[PDB]
Amino acid sequence: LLELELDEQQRKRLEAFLTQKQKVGELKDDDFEKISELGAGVVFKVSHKPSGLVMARKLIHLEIKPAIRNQIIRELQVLHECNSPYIVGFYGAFYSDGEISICMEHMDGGSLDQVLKKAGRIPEQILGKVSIAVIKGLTYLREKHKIMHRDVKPSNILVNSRGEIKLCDFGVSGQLIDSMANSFVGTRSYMSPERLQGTHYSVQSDIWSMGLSLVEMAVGRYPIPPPDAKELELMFGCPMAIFELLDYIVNEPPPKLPSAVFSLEFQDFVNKCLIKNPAERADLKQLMVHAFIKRSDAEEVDFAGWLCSTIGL
Amino acid sequence: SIFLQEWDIPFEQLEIGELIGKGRFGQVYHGRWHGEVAIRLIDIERDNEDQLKAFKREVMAYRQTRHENVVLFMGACMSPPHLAIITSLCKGRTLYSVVRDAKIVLDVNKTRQIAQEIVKGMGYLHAKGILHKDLKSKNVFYDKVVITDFGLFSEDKLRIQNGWLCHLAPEIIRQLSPDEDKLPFSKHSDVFALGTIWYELHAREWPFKTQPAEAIIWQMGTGMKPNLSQIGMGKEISDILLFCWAFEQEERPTFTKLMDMLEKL
Ligand SMILES: Nc1ncnc2c1ncn2[C@@H]1O[C@H](COP(=O)(O)OP(=O)(O)OP(=O)(O)O)[C@@H](O)[C@H]1O
Ligand SMILES: Nc1ncnc2c1ncn2[C@@H]1O[C@H](COP(=O)(O)OP(=O)(O)OP(=O)(O)O)[C@@H](O)[C@H]1O
Ligand SMILES: [Cl-]
Ligand SMILES: [Mg+2]
Ligand SMILES: [Mg+2]
Repeated sequence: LLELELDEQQRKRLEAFLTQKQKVGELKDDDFEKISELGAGVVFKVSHKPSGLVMARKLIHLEIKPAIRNQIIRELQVLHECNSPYIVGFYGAFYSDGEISICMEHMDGGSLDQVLKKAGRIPEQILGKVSIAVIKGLTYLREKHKIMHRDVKPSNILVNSRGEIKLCDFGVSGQLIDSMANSFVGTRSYMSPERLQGTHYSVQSDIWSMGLSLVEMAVGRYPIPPPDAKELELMFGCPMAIFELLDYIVNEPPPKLPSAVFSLEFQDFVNKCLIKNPAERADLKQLMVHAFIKRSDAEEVDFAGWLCSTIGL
Repeated sequence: SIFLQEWDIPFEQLEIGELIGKGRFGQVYHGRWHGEVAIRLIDIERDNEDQLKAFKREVMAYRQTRHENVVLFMGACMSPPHLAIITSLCKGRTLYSVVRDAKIVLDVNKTRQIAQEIVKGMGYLHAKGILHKDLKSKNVFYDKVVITDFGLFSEDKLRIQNGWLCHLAPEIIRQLSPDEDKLPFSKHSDVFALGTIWYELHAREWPFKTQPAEAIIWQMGTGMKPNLSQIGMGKEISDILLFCWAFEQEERPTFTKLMDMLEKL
């Protein structure tokens, strides 16, 4: 019926999300008016005419028979009770002659993936807030829904102008992932070393992801393979085979934050996430109370401030 | 630049029917080359006017092939814009679908028989010196047993589909992100792919039934062939399974030696 521990101001924001959600009944494809494209891997910044609103919408080709969609939407409905300051609240789900359309909150700031491109490298002071939000987010899921993200990427950490940080693209629909298996791989991985080998992916799997992603955030480059000698030498300011990348992840030592440039506290943080052994790796507790996390939580940061001072808006 | 007249089979009127082709390469329609055939429309990609050996020498060679275990190659035709390949419509069920059909008996001998055919066909294509490359389970039909869709390799950051990944031998599974053809496709590439179909026959599901893409890639990459003995299992079978999957493409059996083993029980 509610939740435990909520910020006074966030309690305001989240409350509005609900009142504005009761305004929308069904989900007519016509009610939505396509506006601008966003991303793909597809999302559009459309607008709902009836509720006179602008919500973010994702949808991907799926020629699944009517028999299937009904169950997918059923599991997908679970998303409703999944409301948190650290989660991109959604609205509903529907078909479209041959595709599923997920409707959710619009984070105008885009995923940290985009932001990391229009900033080159991300300040540690900020990654702290990010780390916190992420940890609380993942914590919220597991505790309140037994659900784990399963897919943690910088491209899935949405951040709006409110200086808010929320997660998205987290696997909640079981039956959907069946048809949603057999898909894009790419050249940058986030599979925890244990997974590549077979071990069940605990919530600690997402931790490795977070850890890995964090590193990419600071150095402004996908950590693996680690920079050469003249590469990293010229980075401070202000071409492989898929199997080889993976094999490296499994046998070679993980990425490390360049010393000197970052606090030793923070280094230890990412280090505690990138422990290649699941059991030996930090749990969502150790991290929540880690020297680094403790600091950044009190560290006064004009997030949204500098935020709109890099990507504008 | 090829026309239907250059083909054995007499053609005058070819009429398309209702689409039935999802697939990667082009769409497949239940058409009528006078008779009842299956038409695949692989609309040509722009430019690339330097692919003679690719078809001026390849596809035309699919003429003069004719086996009881291979789909009939009715013929194709490359226009300036589009491309279309005709082929005998198989009036049966794909091996994929039947090997998973709501409970069908299929013994171990009924299994051996299935494998007998697949290798007879692949052997034929071997002698003709033509690589199948993509020998999936979903590319075998049951009228008897018929192979199909051989030699079909003529899109931004690598899109890996279904169980296709678990048919690629080690040599191949080390693949670039861009790069989809011109991999280490050997004649062993094919014998390997067969192995996985065999596992499929006995396990009624294909290997790594649950692992992600990256997992298969790394696992099959390090040559981590899945279990063999699982109640019920059976020796003999277990053995041949490894041979087909041998990590060194040299250590793998040739279709003609594999057909021999296949007949020993
Ligand atoms: N609700 C949303 N609000 C704002 N931007 C979004 C939203 N959802 C997605 N995006 C944008 O879309 C991009 C990612 O799109 P998409 O989810 O299709 O692929 P991905 O997340 O990179 O890959 P995957 O879907 O496999 O995780 C991100 O850069 C993000 O900025
Ligand atoms: N020669 C054929 N005879 C009968 N049916 C065919 C033939 N070729 C294709 N089909 C039908 O087309 C459908 C899929 O087309 P296609 O062969 O392009 O892909 P596929 O066999 O499913 O393999 P993949 O989808 O992995 O490419 C199958 O359901 C099959 O029944
Ligand atoms: Cl522990
Ligand atoms: Mg996303
Ligand atoms: Mg096919």
